[PDB]
Amino acid sequence: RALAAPLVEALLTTAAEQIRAAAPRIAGLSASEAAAVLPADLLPQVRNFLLTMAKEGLTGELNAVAAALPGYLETGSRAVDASVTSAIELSAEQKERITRELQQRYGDVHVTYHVDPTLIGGLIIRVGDQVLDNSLRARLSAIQRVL
Amino acid sequence: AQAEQERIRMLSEAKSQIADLVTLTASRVLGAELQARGHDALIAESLAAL
Amino acid sequence: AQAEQERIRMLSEAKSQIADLVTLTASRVLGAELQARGHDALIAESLAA
Repeated sequence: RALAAPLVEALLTTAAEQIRAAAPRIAGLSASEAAAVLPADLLPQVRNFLLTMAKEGLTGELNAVAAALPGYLETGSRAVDASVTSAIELSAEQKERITRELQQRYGDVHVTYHVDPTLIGGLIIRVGDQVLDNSLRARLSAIQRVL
Repeated sequence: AQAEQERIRMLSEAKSQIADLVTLTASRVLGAELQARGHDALIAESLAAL
Repeated sequence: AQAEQERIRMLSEAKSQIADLVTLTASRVLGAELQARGHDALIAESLAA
C-alpha cells in the first residue's frame, strides 16, 4: 500500500531519469550500433527495454516514454491534449493567458498551439474530442450559406 | 418554356456568383482588418464557452 | 445581355459590393463593430469591381 506507492513512485522517477538521460544514448543507432552506445545509466530491465527499442532504431521518442514514466505513477489521464489554432502567431503573454484560461478541465493541458493562417482572427480549441470554433472563417461559412 | 427555364437557371447562377464574390470580398476585408487591428482582441472570446 | 447589364450594375461598389461587404463586416465578421481599428482603405480599394 503505502510502501508500494513510494516504491512505485521511486521506480517511475528512476525510469524517467534513465530514459531522459539515455534516450539519445541509443537513439537511431541500430542493434549493433547502439549496443556500445547503451550505457550503464539504466536498470537491467530498463537496459533491456532500451536495447529492444534501439534494435530497430526508433529510440527517438524515449523522452515521451520518460514522460510516460511519471504519469504512470498517477495512472496518467492528465494528458488532456488540447490544440489551439489562431490566425495570428500567438504572443507569449496571450499564449500563457489562454493556457491558464483553459483550467476548467485540468489546467494548463498539453496544448500544441498552431497558426493555420487561412483562419481569420479566431480560435479553434480542440480539447480531447470536443472542438470549439469561434473563428471568423466559421462565421464566414455560416453567413456564406446564403449561396 | 425551355428558354424561360434557361433564363431562370442563368439568374440563379448569377445570384450564386454574386454571393460567392461578396463572400470573397468580405473575407479579404476581414483579413485586412485582422492584419491591421490584430487577432489578439478575439482571444477574450475563448472564455465564452470554454 | 440582361446578365451582362446586371453584372455591370453590380460591379459598382456603392451599389452592391461595398454595402454588402460593410454589412458582413459589421453584423457577421464582428459584433456590430465594422470599424475595428482601421479597414477604411480596405472598404473601397479591396472592393475593386
